[PDB]
Amino acid sequence: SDPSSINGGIVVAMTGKDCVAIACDLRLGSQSLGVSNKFEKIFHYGHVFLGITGLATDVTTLNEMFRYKTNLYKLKEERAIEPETFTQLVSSSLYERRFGPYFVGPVVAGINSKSGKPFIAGFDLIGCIDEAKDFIVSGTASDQLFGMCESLYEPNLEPEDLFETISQALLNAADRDALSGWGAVVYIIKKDEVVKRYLKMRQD
Amino acid sequence: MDIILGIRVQDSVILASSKAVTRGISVLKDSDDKTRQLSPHTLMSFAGEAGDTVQFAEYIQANIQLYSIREDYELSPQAVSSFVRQELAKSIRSRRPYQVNVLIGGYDKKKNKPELYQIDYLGTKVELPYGAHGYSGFYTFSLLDHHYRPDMTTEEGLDLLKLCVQELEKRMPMDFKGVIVKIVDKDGIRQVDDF
Amino acid sequence: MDIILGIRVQDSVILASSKAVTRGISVLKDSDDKTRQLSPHTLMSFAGEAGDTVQFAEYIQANIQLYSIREDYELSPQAVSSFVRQELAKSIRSRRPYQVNVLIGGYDKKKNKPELYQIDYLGTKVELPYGAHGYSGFYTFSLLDHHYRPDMTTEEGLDLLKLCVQELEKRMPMDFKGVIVKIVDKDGIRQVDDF
Amino acid sequence: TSIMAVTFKDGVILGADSRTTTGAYIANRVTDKLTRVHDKIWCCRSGSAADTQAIADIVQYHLELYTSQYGTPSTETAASVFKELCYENKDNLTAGIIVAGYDDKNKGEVYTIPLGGSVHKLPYAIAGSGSTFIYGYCDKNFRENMSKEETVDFIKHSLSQAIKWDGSSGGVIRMVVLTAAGVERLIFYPDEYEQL
Amino acid sequence: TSIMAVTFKDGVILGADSRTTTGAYIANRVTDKLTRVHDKIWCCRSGSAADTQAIADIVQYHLELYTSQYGTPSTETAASVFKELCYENKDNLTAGIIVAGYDDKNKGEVYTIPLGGSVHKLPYAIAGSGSTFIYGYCDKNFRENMSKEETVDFIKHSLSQAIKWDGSSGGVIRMVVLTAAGVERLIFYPDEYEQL
Amino acid sequence: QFNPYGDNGGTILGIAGEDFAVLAGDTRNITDYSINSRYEPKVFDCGDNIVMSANGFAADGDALVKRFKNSVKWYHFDHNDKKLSINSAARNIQHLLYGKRFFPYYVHTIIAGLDEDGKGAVYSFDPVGSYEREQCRAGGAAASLIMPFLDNQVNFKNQYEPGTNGKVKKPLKYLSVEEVIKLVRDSFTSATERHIQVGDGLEILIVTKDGVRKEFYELKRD
Amino acid sequence: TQQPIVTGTSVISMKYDNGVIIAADNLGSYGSLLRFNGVERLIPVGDNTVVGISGDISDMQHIERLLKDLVTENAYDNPLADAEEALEPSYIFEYLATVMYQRRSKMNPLWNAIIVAGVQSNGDQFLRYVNLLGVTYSSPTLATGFGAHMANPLLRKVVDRESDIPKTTVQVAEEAIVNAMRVLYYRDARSSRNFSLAIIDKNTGLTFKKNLQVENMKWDFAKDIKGYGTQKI
Amino acid sequence: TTTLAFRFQGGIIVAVDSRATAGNWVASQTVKKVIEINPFLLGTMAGGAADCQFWETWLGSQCRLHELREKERISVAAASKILSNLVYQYKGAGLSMGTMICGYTRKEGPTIYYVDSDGTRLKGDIFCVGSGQTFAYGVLDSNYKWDLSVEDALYLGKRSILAAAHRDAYSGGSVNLYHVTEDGWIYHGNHDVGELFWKVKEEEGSFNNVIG
Amino acid sequence: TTIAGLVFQDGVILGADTRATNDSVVADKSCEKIHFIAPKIYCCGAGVAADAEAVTQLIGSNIELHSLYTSREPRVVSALQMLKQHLFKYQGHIGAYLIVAGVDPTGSHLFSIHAHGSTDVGYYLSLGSGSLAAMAVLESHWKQDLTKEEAIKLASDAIQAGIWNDLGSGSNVDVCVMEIGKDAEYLRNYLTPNVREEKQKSYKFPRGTTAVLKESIVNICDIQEE
Ligand SMILES: *[C@@H](CS(C)(=O)=O)[C@H](Cc1ccc(CN)cc1)NC(=O)[C@H](CO)NC(=O)[C@H](CC(C)C)NC(=O)[C@H](Cc1ccccc1)N=[N+]=[N-]
Ligand SMILES: *[C@@H](CS(C)(=O)=O)[C@H](Cc1ccc(CN)cc1)NC(=O)[C@H](CO)NC(=O)[C@H](CC(C)C)NC(=O)[C@H](Cc1ccccc1)N=[N+]=[N-]
Ligand SMILES: [Mg+2]
Ligand SMILES: [Mg+2]
Ligand SMILES: [Mg+2]
Ligand SMILES: [Mg+2]
Repeated sequence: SDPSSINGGIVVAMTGKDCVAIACDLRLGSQSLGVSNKFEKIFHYGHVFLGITGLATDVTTLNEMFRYKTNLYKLKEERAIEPETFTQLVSSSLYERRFGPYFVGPVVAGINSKSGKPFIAGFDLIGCIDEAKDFIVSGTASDQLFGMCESLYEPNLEPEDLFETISQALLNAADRDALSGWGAVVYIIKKDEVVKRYLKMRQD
Repeated sequence: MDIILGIRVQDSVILASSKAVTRGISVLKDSDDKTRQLSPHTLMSFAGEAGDTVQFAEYIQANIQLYSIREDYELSPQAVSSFVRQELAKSIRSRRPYQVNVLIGGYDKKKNKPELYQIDYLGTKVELPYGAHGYSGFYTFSLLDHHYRPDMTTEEGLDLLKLCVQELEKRMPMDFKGVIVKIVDKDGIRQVDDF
Repeated sequence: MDIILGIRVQDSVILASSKAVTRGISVLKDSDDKTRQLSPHTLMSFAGEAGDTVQFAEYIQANIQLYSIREDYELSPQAVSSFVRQELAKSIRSRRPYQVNVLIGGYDKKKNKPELYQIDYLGTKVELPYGAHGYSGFYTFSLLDHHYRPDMTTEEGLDLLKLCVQELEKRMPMDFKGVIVKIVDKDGIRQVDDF
Repeated sequence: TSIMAVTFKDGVILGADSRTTTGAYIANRVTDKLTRVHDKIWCCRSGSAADTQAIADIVQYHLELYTSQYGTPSTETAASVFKELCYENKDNLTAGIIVAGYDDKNKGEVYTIPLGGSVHKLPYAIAGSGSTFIYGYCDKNFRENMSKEETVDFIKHSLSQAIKWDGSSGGVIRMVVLTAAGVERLIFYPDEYEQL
Repeated sequence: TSIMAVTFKDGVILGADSRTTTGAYIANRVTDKLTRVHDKIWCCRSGSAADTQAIADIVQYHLELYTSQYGTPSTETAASVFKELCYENKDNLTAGIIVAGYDDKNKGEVYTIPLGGSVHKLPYAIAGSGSTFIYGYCDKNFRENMSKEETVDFIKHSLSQAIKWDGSSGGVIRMVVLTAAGVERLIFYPDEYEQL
Repeated sequence: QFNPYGDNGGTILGIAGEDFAVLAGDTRNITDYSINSRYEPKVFDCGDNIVMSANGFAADGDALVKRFKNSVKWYHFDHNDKKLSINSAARNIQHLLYGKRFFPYYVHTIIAGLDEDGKGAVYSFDPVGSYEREQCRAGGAAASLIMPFLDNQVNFKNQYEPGTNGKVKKPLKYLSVEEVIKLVRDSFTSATERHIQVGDGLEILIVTKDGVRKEFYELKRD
Repeated sequence: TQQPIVTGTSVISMKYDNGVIIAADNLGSYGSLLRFNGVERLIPVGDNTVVGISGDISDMQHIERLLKDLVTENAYDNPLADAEEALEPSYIFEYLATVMYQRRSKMNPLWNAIIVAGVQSNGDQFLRYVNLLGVTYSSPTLATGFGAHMANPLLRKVVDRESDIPKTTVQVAEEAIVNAMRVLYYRDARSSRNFSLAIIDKNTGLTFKKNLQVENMKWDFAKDIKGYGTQKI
Repeated sequence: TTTLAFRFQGGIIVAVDSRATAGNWVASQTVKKVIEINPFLLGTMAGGAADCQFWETWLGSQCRLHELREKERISVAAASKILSNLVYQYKGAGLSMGTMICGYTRKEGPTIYYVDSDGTRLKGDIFCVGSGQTFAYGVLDSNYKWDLSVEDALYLGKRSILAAAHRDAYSGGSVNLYHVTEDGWIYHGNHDVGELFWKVKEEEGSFNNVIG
Repeated sequence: TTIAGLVFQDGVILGADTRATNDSVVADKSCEKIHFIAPKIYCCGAGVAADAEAVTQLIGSNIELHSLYTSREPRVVSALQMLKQHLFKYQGHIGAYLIVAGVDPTGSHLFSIHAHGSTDVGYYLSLGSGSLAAMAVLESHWKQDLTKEEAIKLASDAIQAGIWNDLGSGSNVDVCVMEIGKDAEYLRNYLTPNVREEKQKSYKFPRGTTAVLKESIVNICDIQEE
C-alpha cells in the first residue's frame, strides 16, 4: 500500500578526496516475493550519476525522463550537464508533480568537470534538495544506512578506502532490511575514470 | 485471470497460461487462450481484471501490427516490451487504470536470442530467465531456482514446465483447468497441443 | 471445509465429503475425512469454520457414545439429529457460536429405514431424500431433482453421486481433491475405497 | 433552559424559566425546574430531565434519611450528595445542577455542579443553555448583600434576556425565595418580563 | 474574536479585540481586525483569517474601481459586494463580517453579514465567538443617538465583558470612529478596561 | 478516545563480553517534540548482579522493572536467599510480560549479567515476552541505526580476511570492556546526530564478577 | 474513558539552592469559556509539600480529598505524625503515581498532570511529575501543558543542569517563575492574570502566596501595528 | 519464517530457518524455531514469536506432567491435542501460531501433527508452515520420495529451507536441521545461508538466476 | 524548525535553525531556511520544506521580473501580497509557513504568512515547532529601539531557545540583517553550538575486507574516437 516500500531497495552516496562513490542493492520485489536480482538503481547521463530508490515503475520512468532531458540539454548547450545543474533539474521535475508525485528517493553524485569539486545531493519525493558534504542515503533501509554512514564515514578518504567504507555501509544496512539485498553494485567515480564493482553478499 | 508462466531456454521462450475463466460462483470456460501474437516472433500472455485484460492485449496488438505495416519491419522484443511498459506506466495515473499484468516472450532475429519480459500493471518491467504473475511465482520460482539452466533445450524446458504445473495442481486451491503452452523461437510461434 | 453431499436411497444413506483442507494460499491436505461415527448405524459429516468443525463433531460423538454406554442402547437417527440441532440452536445465541453445518445419515434399526438430516449452523433441521451444504447444492440439487427415485439401489445411488461429483469438478472454481464416500445401512457403516 | 441562584442579605433566591424542548418542539411550556430536596434546600436542574429528576429524587431520599438520624443537613452537605452521584456516574449522566439553601448559621449559600461533577461555592450562579447570553449582564449588575426586591429584579431582568435570545428557554419565570421567614414561590408572566 | 459596530448621533464606531488563536495558543495578541475597504467604509472581521482577508482585499479592489468610475460608493454598496462574495462562495468560506460606514446623506450605517451570506442592516451589531456573552448586556444598555463619549464607553464596557469570558478574545480593544470630522483610531489597554 | 499508551523515546544497548556485560542507555526522556528530562535514569541495578532496562513507554517500563525487582525479592524469601541466575531471571520476565499478552507492556526489554559459568550474557525480549540470548542487542528509537553497526563491529559481519578472495571470514573474538565502551560511545554519538529523540546523556552499567559499576558521558543536547 | 470538562492550565516549577518553587493560575476553564476565576490548584500537604495539579478540576478535587484523607490516616496510631513519621514529598508522590497508573490500567484515568514539589527530611529538594498515563519523570525544572513549551525554555536558562541548582537563589528563581507566568498570560488563551505561588524552603519552610497578579505588561507597541500588510491607517 | 517437517523411510526430517521480523525490520537472524519437548518430541514454531515460545514451552511442562502421572511417554497425538485444545480456548483473542509436533513412539511410529491458532489439527506426511512455505513446498514436492537415504532426506529439507530463504524476504539467517528416529531426535547442525547458498550454487549448479 | 524575525532601530532581522527532519530522523544537519527573494528582501521558511522553498523561489522570480519592468526596488508588501495570494489559492495544500522581512523605499517591514493565506504584522514573530520556545525569549527580552548588536543577540537567543528545547529544531543558527541605507548581510552559520565531538575509534577498514564478484571500467565519455 505504501508505494515507497512495495519494491524495496537502497542507494547510498559518499564523497572522498577528489572522488565520489555511489552504491545500490540489486533487489526488486513484490513485497515478500523476490522477483529480480539484477535491478540496478544507478544510472548516468554523461559524468553525472543518479541513483533512484522507491517505486520501481517510477525509477524506470524517471531514468527515461532524465535521459531525455539531458540529451536535449547537451544538443542545445553543446556540453554535458554538470552535477549542480542536474540537481536543480531533478528538483524542478519532481516538484512539478507536487500533488501527484513520483514515489522515489533520488540521489545525485558526480564531479564538476570544470572545478573538479566532488558533489552529492539527495531529495525527497517532491524535490527538496539536501546537499551534503559527507553522505546521502535513500531507500527502505535509510535508517540503517544513516547509522552505518554516521559511524563509519570520515572525510577525505582515498578512492580505494572510500570503496571499503561505502560497501560496508551498504552491505550491513541491507542485511538488516527484509526488502533490500540480493546483490549490490558500487561505482567509484574520479574526474576521468569510473570503476564499477559488483559485491558478494548473502542472498536472503 | 489466474496463472501465467514464462521460461526462456537456450533457443526459445515458452509461455504457459491457464485455461479457466471463472466468474464468481461458476467456471464459464475451460479452454481460454490468454495470449496474443503481437508480431511473428513476439507473443504476449496476460492476466488481471476481467475485460481490461483482453482490451489491453488487443490494443497493444493493433499498435504493433500498425508499426509493422508502416515500417515493413518487425520491432525487437525489447522495443515491444518498452512500448507496453510505457502504456501501463501512463495507465496507472489515469482516471481508471488498466489492471493487467503481462509476460512478453520474443525471439530477437537480429541477436538470435530468446527474451522474456515480465511487466506488472504499474509498469514495472524486468527481463528474466523465468517469470510468473500473481500467486503462481510463490510455488514455481523455488522449482525454477533449483532446476533451471540457461543452456536447456526446448524439450527440457517443457519437462521443467510440467513439474511447475504439477506443483500448482497439487498445492493451489483453485482449479485452473490446465495450461495452453506456446513456444516462441526463430521459426515463429507454435502451440504445443498435448500437455 | 467445502463440499458435503448426502443421498438417501431405498435401504441406505450415502454421504460424500471432500478431501481438501485449504488454509488460504496452500492446500495443506488432500485426504481429510470430514465425518465422525456417532453410533454404529449413525454417521455425521460436517463443514464450516476451521477448528469449530472437528471440535463440534467430536463433542457430539462423545455425548452420543456416553448415552450408548449409560443405556446400553443406540439412539435413533431422529433422536441424534434433534440432540445435534438443539446444541447448534443453543450455540447461535452464545458469546462465540459454532460455525458448523452438518449432515446426519443414519439407518433406523427399529423402522428398517435409512434417514438423512440436514442441519445448518443456526440449528435449522430438515429431513431430506438428498441434501448438501454451502455452494454444493447450487450445482447438485438440479441433478438430484432430475435423476432421484426413492426406490434406488445403493449402486444406483453411487452412480447418481458420481454424476454430482463430475458436475462439481466441471463447474466449481475450487479444487476440492475428490470425495470420500461412506454408506450407512442395516449392517453399519463402511467406506467405498475406490471413487 | 435558563437557571440561576443568587445569595442576598436575608438569604437566597432560585430562579428559572419554564420551557422543556424536544428538538424545536416545546414539550412542556410550564415546567417547574426549581425542585425541593429539603425544607430550605432547593436546586435548579439543567441537562437531561430524566437524569436530573433521578438524581434529585435520590438526594431527597438521602437528606430525608439524614434528617431522621442527624437533624437538619447543611446546604454544603446537600451539594456534596449531589456531587457524589454526578461525579461517580459522570460517564452515564448529563446533569448541570445548582444547589441553593438557607441555614440560620450560614445564611444563604449557592453551590454549582456542572457536567464533570465538580463543586463550586459562589455568591451567585447561572446555568443552562440560555445562561451564555447573560454572563456579561449578570457580572456587571450583581452586587453582594442586595435586598429582596433588588435580587428579584436582578433575576427577573437576567432571565428575561436569557429567554429573549435562547430558543431553548421561555415561558414563565419561576422563583423560590429562601429566608428565615420561610419559603415563598413567585411567578412572572411574559407580558411582565418581555417589556423590561 | 469579539467585534462590534455601533451607530450614534455623529456617525458610527467600530470596535474589536486583538487576539488571534490557533487552538489554545495565541498566535497574535495585537491583531488589527478593523480593516479599511474605503476612506469612510470599514469592516470588522471574524471567522477564517485567510478567508476574511482575501474577501476584504477583493472588496477594497472593487470599491477602488467603483470610485474611479462612479465616485464614492455608499455603505450599502460596500455591504452588497461583501455579500455577493460571501453568498456565492458559501461552501468554501468561513467569514462573519460587520460592515460599517459614514455618508453625509445617510450618516452612520451598520450592516452584518453572518456565515450564510445574508445581509442585515442594524442600529448596532455584535459578532465573533465572544459576542455570545454580551447579547444580554448590549440589548439592555444600547440607546439610539448616543454621543461619541457614550458610544465609546458602551463599546469599551461591552468588549471588556466579551474579553473577560471568552478565551478566544483578548489583548487590546481597538476602535475606529467614523464621522464627518474624519477617521479617528482609538486603543484601550488591559489595565484600563479590566477594572471596569 | 483515551489512548493508554505513549512514547517516551530513548535508546538502549546491551553487549555481552567474555567475562563481563554492559547495558547502556541514553538519559533523555521525551514526549512528542518536548524534552521532559535531560537526566532520567533508564537502566537499573535489580540485585543479584543483573541489570535491566525496559525502553519505550516509560510508565510500562517503570512498572515492569518495579515488578521484576520485587520478583527478585520474593525469590530470595521463597528459596532460601538463592541467587537468581540470569537465565532464570529471563524466564521469569517472559511470564511477567506474557501475563499482559492482551494489554501489553509497550516496551522493548533487555537484561544483562553473567551466566552460571561466569561468561557475559545479554537477553532481549519483545513486548509480549518472546526472548533470546544474544551477544549484541540495541533497543528503542535508534535501534535501526545502531544494530547494523554492532553486527559489523561486534560480530564482524560482511568482513573478510584481506587477500583470501572472500572465503575466510574475519574470526570472531571477544572484545575488551574498553573496546566495548568505545563502540557503545560511538554508537550513541552517531545515533544522537541522526535521531532527534536520542541525546543529552549516556549512562552505562557494567557487570562483572566484582559487581555493578556505572559510567556517565555527555551527549549533544539539541 | 471520559473527556475533561472543567480544566486547569499550566503548573510550572523549579528547584533552587535551598528548596523548590511551584506556581499555577487560579482559572477553571469550561472549553473556551473562562468560567471559574477563583480556583486554587496548588494544594499543600503538611508543611513540606505542595501538589500542583492541571487538567480536569473534578478529578483534581478527588485527588485533593485523597491527600486530605492521607494526612488523617497517617496520624492514626502515630505519636510521631508531626515529627519523624510525618508525610514526605516522596511518599505523597509515590502514592499518587501508583493511583494514576492503576487508573489508566483500568482504562478510567484521572485526567490530570501533577507536579509534587517539596523538601525531604534530610533537606533534599523533591520535584517530580506524573500524569494520566502514570508516566513519571524528574528534572530541575518541570511544567505541564503550555508551561512545558514556554516556561521550561525560560526556566532552563536559569537551571540548565543539576550543577546550576546550588548557584540559584530564591530571588532569582522566583523572578524566573513570575516572568514565566507573565509569558504564559500573553500567549496561553486558557490562562488568567491571577495566580498562586508556593515556595518550600528547607530553612524558612512553606510560604504560600495567594492573589498574585501578572504585572509590568508590555502592550504599548500595539498602537503602531496597523492592518495585516498594506494598510497605512 | 519457513518451517518444514516430512516423513520418510528413515523417520522424520525437520528443518527451519532462523529469521524474526518486525515488519520489514529484521529483528534477528539467530532465532530458535524448534523446541525440544523431550528426547522423542519436537515442536516447530511459526507465527507470533511470543505465542509460540510461551505455549510450546508450556506444552513441554504438560508433557512432563503426563509422564510423571502415567509412568509413560506422551503420544504425539496426545501432545498435539493438548496444544490444539489450548489455542482453541483462546480462539478469536488474536493468538498467531502455525506449528508442527513431530516425534516417534512405539505405538504410533514416526508421526507429524500440524496445529495452528485457528484450531486446526492435522496428521500428515509433509508440512510446510510460514511466509516461505510455498517456496519450500516447490522444492520438497519435486524431489520427495518415500525412500530417500537419511543423507538425501536431510539434504532435501536443508535445500527446501534454502530455496525459501532466498525468495521469501521474511525468511533467512540460517537452517537448523533435525532427524527423528526410533531412538529419538538428532540435531544435524546450524547452517548459515550466507555460506550455504554459495556452497549449494557451486556444487549443485542451481541458482543460475543469481550473479555469482 | 525555529524561525524568527524582529525589528530594531533602523532595520529588521531574521533568524533560523539549520535542521531538516523526516519524522524522527534528521535528513539535513546544515540547511538554509532563510530564502532569498530580492537583494534586500528575505524569507524564513517552515512547514513542508519543498513547498517553502518552491514558493519563495517562484515569488522571487516574479519579484525580479516585476522590478525589471517597473525599474524600481521591490517592496516587501509586493512579496507579501504575491505569497499570500498564491498560498490562499492552494488552501493550505502548499504547507509553507513564512516570516518575510526586508527593506525598501517605504522603510523596513516584518510580516508572517500562514499556509492558508493569512498574514500578520509584528515587531517580533516566530514560526515552526520551536516557535513557543523562541516567543518565550522574545516576550521576555524584546523592547523598542533595540540597537543592531542587541537585536542580533536577541534573535540568536530566540533561535537557540528552539534549538535546545525543541526536538524539531537543532544544529546551527543562521541570521540575516537588513538595515536601512545599507546592503543586507546574510550570516550563514552565525552560531555553531552543536559540532560533533571527536570519535573514539576510526572505522577505516583494511583494504580487501569486502568480497567482490566482478570489476569493470565504465565508459562515461562521449565516443572513444579513432
Ligand atoms: C516468522 C513467522 S512469519 C513472518 O511467517 O509470520 C517468525 C517465526 C518465529 C520467530 C521467533 C520465534 C521465537 N523467538 C519463533 C518463531 N515470526 C516472526 O518473525 C514474528 C512475525 O510477526 N515476529 C514477532 O512476533 C516479533 C518478534 C520480535 C523479536 C521482533 N514481535 C512482534 O512483531 C511484536 C509485535 C507487537 C506485539 C505487542 C505489542 C506491540 C507489537 N513486537 N514488536 N514490534
Ligand atoms: C522545519 C519545519 S517544522 C518541524 O516546524 O514543521 C523545517 C523547515 C525547513 C526545512 C528545510 C528547508 C529547506 N529549504 C526549509 C525549511 N521543515 C522540515 O524539516 C520539514 C518538516 O516536514 N521536512 C521535510 O519537508 C522533509 C525534508 C527532507 C526530505 C530534506 N521532507 C519530508 O519529510 C517528506 C515531506 C513531506 C512533505 C509534506 C507532507 C508530508 C511529508 N516526507 N517524506 N517522505
Ligand atoms: Mg535482506
Ligand atoms: Mg480573555
Ligand atoms: Mg538529538
Ligand atoms: Mg529473503
